[PDB]
Amino acid sequence: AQSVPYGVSQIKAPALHSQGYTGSNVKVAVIDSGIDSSHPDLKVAGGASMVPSETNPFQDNNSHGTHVAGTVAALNNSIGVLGVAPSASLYAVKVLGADGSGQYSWIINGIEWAIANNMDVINMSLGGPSGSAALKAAVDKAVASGVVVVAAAGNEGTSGSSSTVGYPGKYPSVIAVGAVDSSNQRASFSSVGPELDVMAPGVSIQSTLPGNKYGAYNGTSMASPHVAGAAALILSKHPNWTNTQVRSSLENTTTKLGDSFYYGKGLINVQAAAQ
Amino acid sequence: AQSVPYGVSQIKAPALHSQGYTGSNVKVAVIDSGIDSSHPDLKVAGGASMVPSETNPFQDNNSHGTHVAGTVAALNNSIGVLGVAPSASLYAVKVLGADGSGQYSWIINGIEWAIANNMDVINMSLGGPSGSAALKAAVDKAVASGVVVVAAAGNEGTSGSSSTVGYPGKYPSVIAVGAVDSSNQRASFSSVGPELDVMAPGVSIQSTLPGNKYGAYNGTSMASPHVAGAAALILSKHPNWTNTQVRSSLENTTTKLGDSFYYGKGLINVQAAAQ
Amino acid sequence: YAPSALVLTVGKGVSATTAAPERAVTLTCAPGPSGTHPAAGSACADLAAVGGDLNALTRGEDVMCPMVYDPVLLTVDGVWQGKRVSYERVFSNECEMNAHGSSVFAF
Amino acid sequence: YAPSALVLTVGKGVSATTAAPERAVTLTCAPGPSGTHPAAGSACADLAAVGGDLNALTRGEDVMCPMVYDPVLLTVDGVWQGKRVSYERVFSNECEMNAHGSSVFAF
Ligand SMILES: [Ca+2]
Ligand SMILES: [Ca+2]
Ligand SMILES: [Ca+2]
Ligand SMILES: [Ca+2]
Repeated sequence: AQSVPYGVSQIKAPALHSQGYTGSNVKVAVIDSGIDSSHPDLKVAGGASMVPSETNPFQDNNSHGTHVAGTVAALNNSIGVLGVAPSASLYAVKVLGADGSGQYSWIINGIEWAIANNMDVINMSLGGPSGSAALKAAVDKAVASGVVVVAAAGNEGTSGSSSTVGYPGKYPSVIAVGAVDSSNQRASFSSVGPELDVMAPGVSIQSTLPGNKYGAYNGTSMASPHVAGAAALILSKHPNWTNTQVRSSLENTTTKLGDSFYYGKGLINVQAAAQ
Repeated sequence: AQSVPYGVSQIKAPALHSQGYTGSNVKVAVIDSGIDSSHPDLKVAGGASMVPSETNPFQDNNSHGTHVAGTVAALNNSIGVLGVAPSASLYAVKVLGADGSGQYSWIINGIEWAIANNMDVINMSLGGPSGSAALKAAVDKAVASGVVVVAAAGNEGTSGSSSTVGYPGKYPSVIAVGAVDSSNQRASFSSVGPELDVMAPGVSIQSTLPGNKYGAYNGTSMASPHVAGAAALILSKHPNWTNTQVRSSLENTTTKLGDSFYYGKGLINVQAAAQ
Repeated sequence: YAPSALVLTVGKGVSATTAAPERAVTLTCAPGPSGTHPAAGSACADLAAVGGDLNALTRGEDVMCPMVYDPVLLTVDGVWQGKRVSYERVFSNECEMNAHGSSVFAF
Repeated sequence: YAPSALVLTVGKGVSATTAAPERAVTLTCAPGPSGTHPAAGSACADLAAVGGDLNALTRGEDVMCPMVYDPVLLTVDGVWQGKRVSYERVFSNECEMNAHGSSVFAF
């Protein structure tokens, strides 16, 4: 038996799946800790590693990237869970090590791999509080190249009335994603600031784990792949909409929630986005 | 210039000194950490050590015994301080080591030295919360032999309404001594219980330190030598009063203070004791 | 003579205990840097820097962590230059904890 | 695997700090007994006994101390069998402090 994580429902992915839009032929790079290609509920197309000491993109020693990958594209079958874009082609771009840590230049190189292999969507469930010119340049280049770039906003909760959005989420070219629970309430940990764009389910999100496992995680990390998977469905319905057009759609058809410093534009609704 | 510690005055020693009673020919054993015989304001007659690894009774590596010794008998001259019984013959019976610690059997052996060398007065500014049959036997033997035995009550303050008097102070044959300040107020640290006998000055008591020094200490330790010195003055006035008679005198002519659980019979007054 | 002795613990949770301590090390900077620190020499060095001041230990600048929320409690207890210390701080996840010192939490 | 790490300090006074820590050691019972303890092996043994319970460490019975009042503050911080510990106790003088453990305060 296959179960459908609440978060996939909340954003209205299943409405699109029934109309025959599953993310087919869309290339999504999950820039992360790798993806366990041996999981029964995943189908990984290719990828590469930028971690000098861990050169196999399909061996996830952290488990994070595998979870993220399943929220984007766990397969539509009769086992496990179900992803937002179950037919998307999934690429493992490994830039975080076993301990989850990654150098800035690894990240950048990951992004550069993604641009040159014609990825359609990038997901970066990673962050840091300092920005860098090369990092900025890399994200901007991706968006100039036609890639939809999605990132989680950060897990630093609120802090007075200053922005707690980290990088790369902070950069205008990036869709920065905060976490809501099943009740559309901002998770306490979700970063706030004028740079936050949209919200997605980020609280106890069921997904694939390495070793034919399944489990629930919390974080703006879990939120992000819901928007990335959402971009893949739209591209699968409208294959020559630009990244500007996909983004716009996602941002203008949200379900407004609280004030935009906490909730950005609100909860995405992919069925509404896809028109 | 010689100064007179307040505590020597409080008990009225100087009244006796002027009548010519200074403790002359009385043998006092200071059972302790040794006595620095090289101090200018002390005159040590003899003694012995029971500390196996520190065999010289006149080398005080702790400083405690030297202070105690000066409260009993710092010399009457024009330097330092002045003892209760400035002419007493002072014996160093060393039973505490450099760190102040001593085994029970060392203590006992000290007491046995004191009995066999015909000490008149014993001072034990030491204690422990457990008693022992050999310890009891030793103190009782001393009193059977005619020795006035004085000990400090302990520094465990109050504890509900249970006795906090330690050993040997707890044994009926021993005069157990608590500490008052210059205002006749019980020091906070002074042990309480039905076993406490008398009070003496025990708060910032000026006395000799090794290396031709002087300094002030706190404790029921500082109180005890005031009573021991007081026993020596009485013996010097009345050389064939028994130990029972000296004790009685000390106990019946006290200045009553608070309730006897805290203050025993009160503050000794040697001038009143000596009749 | 530096009275210098610290104990560091780490456990999953948001307060001292409601957070079982899963790992614990001891660090001694005085006289020489020793202890149970897969990085004694360095931590000491880090402290030397900021001069025992937890709260003045800059993050990374150069490192990214996954955006998972799995909090970690760090406690520090002891003395530095004979000044008592009892620090405690919750990090978002462990990667965040490690991007903090250089070496102190190099654990 | 025993999460075991303690820090012991001693200073003259009646409270944690209003009592400058003059001496400080670290003790590790797990895996093996180590640390900065002129008596590591033993302290561990003492703790083993009473099972990490400060407050159940019998005095002497066999030793006398001078009856000077010069208080000493002892603090213990860390974990024993992965259970947090923060003990603090004032003794009358140091001799009293040392007649307490066997070895723990064998410092
Ligand atoms: Ca499935
Ligand atoms: Ca943004
Ligand atoms: Ca003198
Ligand atoms: Ca008594």
